[PDB]
Amino acid sequence: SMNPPPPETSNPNKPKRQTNQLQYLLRVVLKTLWKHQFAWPFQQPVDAVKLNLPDYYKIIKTPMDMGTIKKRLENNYYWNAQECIQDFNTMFTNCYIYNKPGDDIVLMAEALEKLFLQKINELPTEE
Ligand SMILES: CN1CCC(c2ccc(Nc3ncc(C(F)(F)F)c(Nc4ccc(Cl)c(NS(=O)(=O)C(C)(C)C)c4)n3)cc2F)CC1
Repeated sequence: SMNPPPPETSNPNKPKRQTNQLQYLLRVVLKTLWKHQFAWPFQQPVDAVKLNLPDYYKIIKTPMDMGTIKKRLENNYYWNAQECIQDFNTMFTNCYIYNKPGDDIVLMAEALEKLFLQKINELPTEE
């Protein structure tokens, strides 16, 4: 049971912007989560072949990971901050959907999400 192609990270015909909020999402939100001791399972698409999880992409239809988010931010892929915030939230929700409560991977996601929520609470107002 195979891996799908990764999420899109470049699209020239997609309208996009650089805003102070999106800069914050990269320089603060992404960075802070990326350096966390629990970040590594989330830093790239799940290789569900290597992990022997043949059902993974049969259940998780909208996968998202921080490697993809990082690329999108570095590529100025997004139109607004909420588009990027949705990607983070999809990543967390997918984790809680696929896994059992209390699993180590869920604890890792919860630690990242707690930080994510704190940084989003301090999202600067649009300039
Ligand atoms: C018996 N045995 C048990 C574990 C094993 C297993 C079970 C469930 C997942 N589910 C998952 N869900 C979401 C993600 C994420 F991408 F959102 F982060 C994700 N990533 C990811 C990446 C690398 C590793 Cl090595 C891991 N392993 S791990 O056990 O979870 C960890 C990090 C060492 C605690 C996880 N993995 C992955 C698995 F391997 C199956 C067979």
